[PDB]
Amino acid sequence: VRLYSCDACPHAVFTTHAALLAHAEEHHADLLPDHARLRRIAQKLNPVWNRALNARRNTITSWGKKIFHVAAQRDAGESKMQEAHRARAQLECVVRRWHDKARVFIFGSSVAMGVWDGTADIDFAVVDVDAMERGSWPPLEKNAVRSITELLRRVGFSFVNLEPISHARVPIIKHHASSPDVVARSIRFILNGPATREDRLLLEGSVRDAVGPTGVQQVWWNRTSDMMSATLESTTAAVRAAMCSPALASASLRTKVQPAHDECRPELYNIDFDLSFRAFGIRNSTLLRKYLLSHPCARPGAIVLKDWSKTSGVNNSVNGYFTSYAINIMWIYYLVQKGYVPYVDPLEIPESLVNYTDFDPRYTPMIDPEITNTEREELYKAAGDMLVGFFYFYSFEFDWGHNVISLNRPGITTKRMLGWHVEDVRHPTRYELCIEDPYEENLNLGRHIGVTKSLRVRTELYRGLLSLLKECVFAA
Ligand SMILES: [Cl-]
Ligand SMILES: [Zn+2]
Repeated sequence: VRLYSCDACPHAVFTTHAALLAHAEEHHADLLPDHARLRRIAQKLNPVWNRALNARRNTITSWGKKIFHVAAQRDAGESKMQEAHRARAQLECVVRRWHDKARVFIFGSSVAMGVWDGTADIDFAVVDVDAMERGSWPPLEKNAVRSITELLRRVGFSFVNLEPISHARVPIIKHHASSPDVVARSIRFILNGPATREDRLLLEGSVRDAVGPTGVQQVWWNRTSDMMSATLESTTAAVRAAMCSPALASASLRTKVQPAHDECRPELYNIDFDLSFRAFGIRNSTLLRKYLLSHPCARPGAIVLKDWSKTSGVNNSVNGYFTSYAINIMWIYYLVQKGYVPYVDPLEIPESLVNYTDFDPRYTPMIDPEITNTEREELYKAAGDMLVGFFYFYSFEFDWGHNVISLNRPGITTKRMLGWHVEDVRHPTRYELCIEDPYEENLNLGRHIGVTKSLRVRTELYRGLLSLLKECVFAA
């Protein structure tokens, strides 16, 4: 026996879950206006589910073709992925001036999905692995954010584009790219006075020493010897050169440097990114990647569910709903429980980054370019079946009342196993809809979802189920 409290009025407490749910429909139908109606429609289909699947087989396959089309738009090919690789190397040049042993790791969807569309935000983690192993990483993050912001400003990033967030719970730097080849790999040094011949040789020397023997293609000076331009062999060499620290002979002679062009610039200037100093996101993305590569329909379904979850409002963490990570866990848990992918213990992905190699995320095409028309048709059929099955599983099979969506063990996790069978009751930690975070113990990804919010979520799962049986929440 326990207390249950309403999340939509401050006074309603009950001693049974049934009474709580009844209260939510009876007093708060304005908050969940389609719940009872869509539940009733989907409940008509349940006793005839196999018949429905059979009759709607062509439609379900058509939805699989659409799923693969949406997924294909996220796959911009290996060359586009390599643009993110170059940006990462560019950023690493910059951050090593702050901390020589820091290295830059990409995480997020380019890791989890093995593709990048050239537009999705890139996450960069900056970590000194030796220090992390000693238990001394990150250094004070507010100061790290300010230090790296200044280095970026000095290599040509504008305050228009850079947003230091030194005081968030996790301090980060956000870079917001503006919307609009030799020029892109060229830079300009402006000097505060004229350089002597010795000074010119020293500056050129500094550039050459930064990039190595093949890095410099052309160097030239203006008539007044107060600007030097340089074309480097690549955009990455161009950033490496702009990070040099000249030691000129003439007293008080100083340089400033930026790309030779205001819009045509190295990759790092052109992409949206969040820069952070912690390792946890790397591990999360690597766990997702292992699961999502293990069935050919797993990434396409994950992509369609991310978009669905945002459009339907169930993925909206700022207002207490789920995150994109939570939605991926829902999808993967379904895949594991239904036997579409093998179980992976989150503990199989090391916390330590000592053996890490994939700083640059490995590219895997969304669909095998060599499969046959027949095989492709079979993938469409499977993708549709799997997606309909996800909405059916969460609408009728999964026990939201007593169990937890969890990848931390292969079998069923009950709320009681995690101590989530009772709430401390306001804004309580809620255990209505439970999804266990793989690496943070005792964290419910549904902790802000009280009863009325949970019925909004259930509404959308019924709506998704019904929509995939018909000719839109899934519209681009
Ligand atoms: Cl999110
Ligand atoms: Zn209420």
